[PDB]
Amino acid sequence: GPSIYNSFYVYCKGPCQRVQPGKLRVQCSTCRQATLTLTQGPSCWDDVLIPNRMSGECQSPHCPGTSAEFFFKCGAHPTSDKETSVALHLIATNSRNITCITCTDVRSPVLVFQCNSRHVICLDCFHLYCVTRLNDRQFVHDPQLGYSLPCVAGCPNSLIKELHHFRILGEEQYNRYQQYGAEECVLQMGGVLCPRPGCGAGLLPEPDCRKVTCENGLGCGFAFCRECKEAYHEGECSVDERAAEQARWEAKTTKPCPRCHVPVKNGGCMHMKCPQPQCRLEWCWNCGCEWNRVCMGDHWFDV
Amino acid sequence: MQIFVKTLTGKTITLEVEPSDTIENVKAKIQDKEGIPPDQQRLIFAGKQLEDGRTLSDYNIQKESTLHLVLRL
Ligand SMILES: [Zn+2]
Ligand SMILES: [Zn+2]
Ligand SMILES: [Zn+2]
Ligand SMILES: [Zn+2]
Ligand SMILES: [Zn+2]
Ligand SMILES: [Zn+2]
Ligand SMILES: [Zn+2]
Ligand SMILES: [Zn+2]
Repeated sequence: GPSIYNSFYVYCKGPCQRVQPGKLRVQCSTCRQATLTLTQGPSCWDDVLIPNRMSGECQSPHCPGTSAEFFFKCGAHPTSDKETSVALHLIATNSRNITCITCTDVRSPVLVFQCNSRHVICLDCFHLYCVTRLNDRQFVHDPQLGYSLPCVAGCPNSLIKELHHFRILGEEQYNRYQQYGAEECVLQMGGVLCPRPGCGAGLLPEPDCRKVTCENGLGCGFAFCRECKEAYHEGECSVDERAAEQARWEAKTTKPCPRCHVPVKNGGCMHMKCPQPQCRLEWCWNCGCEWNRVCMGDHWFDV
Repeated sequence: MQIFVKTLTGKTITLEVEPSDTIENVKAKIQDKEGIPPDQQRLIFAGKQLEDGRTLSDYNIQKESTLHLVLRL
């Protein structure tokens, strides 16, 4: 049968309201039907995230479709065809048995940062990392990305791109992150929030204007100084270094086929094809069985 | 699907959208309800000001997720 190993994790909103293992699915990007026959199965995450990146031929005669669309669903309940969960692509099963950079324990699953060393942190530590940082307003605001965090180790060029990873905050803290991000967005834009208590309504005034009226009738509505934040006046204002080494995601070769028993791996693509002509079998590298639906859904590829 | 547009006042508006809806469409939908011209609307999600020519799916904005509205004067 197909092993119950999974490589893909999503966030279920209902009813799991937590991070669960995910199912990978595919379709013709044109007909939105399950008719796309992939040229080569996905090997990296880039394949299942970057659109129109994977090519094939839609088997419907009506489609001119040549591109594959990848969606993810939960792996814990009967999922309707409509119930797509956001795939958190930094989370991976710790098959390699690496150490949370913060907590120096082998845990699974873990989040691998896109820092140059491909650092690994476990979800629990990552949680604490986000909780401290968020409330300490030490979340980065790149106007081109949004509110995010880099490598815990402070590695450069590591800012988390998929901002849905911050659902690891939990619903209360995530909702705050949504607020905190919007707040910080206005401030760093040079905009202001209402100084009046119970308002907090974000405003983007004229670039050079000290007089800001908080004003459909949806305003404060109150006028203030863009400087001292008073009623507008014509007057004057008033990580362990060692644990970072042992927490790198890169710190099996060939196996014989279950039939022709000749040694065969294509990147991370777990879909193997026996090269011998009297064999020509499709087999899973992990499960070990004949390439099937569950294997596709659980771990088409591995990290 | 349905999304919530929350102003920092706490003011929440309920909108009927689809993943294919562009931010431009979303803003027009807000104008249809509240009456705020799209020209005065600045929508933020995940702490990024959302661009008009991107769809909710592009921003991975999920069913019953929450957008933020900030006004330009
Ligand atoms: Zn679930
Ligand atoms: Zn098609
Ligand atoms: Zn940990
Ligand atoms: Zn790092
Ligand atoms: Zn106000
Ligand atoms: Zn002043
Ligand atoms: Zn064989
Ligand atoms: Zn398998």
